[PDB]
Amino acid sequence: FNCYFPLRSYSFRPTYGVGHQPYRVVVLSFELLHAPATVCGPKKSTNLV
Amino acid sequence: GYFKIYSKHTPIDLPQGFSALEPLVDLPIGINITRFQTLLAL
Repeated sequence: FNCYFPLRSYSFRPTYGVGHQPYRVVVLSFELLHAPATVCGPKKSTNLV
Repeated sequence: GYFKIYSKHTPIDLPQGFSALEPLVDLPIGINITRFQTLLAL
């Protein structure tokens, strides 16, 4: 009484709605520090003439 | 913040001669360094 387990369980089924179906969410967070930046995007190259 | 390490291996008190030290590894550590010590194999 007046004491309930704070973590509740998702119940996902293949017969649920669009707002109740499980969604895999990944949050990409970017930080810039005084440390040297090293996470670069792909670098496009052109053929040599 | 860059850690540069140069090295040179030469087969032979310090010998009297000239030998430049080529760069070996650039380590992007970005920390502070003030003291050091070596390690020996016993």
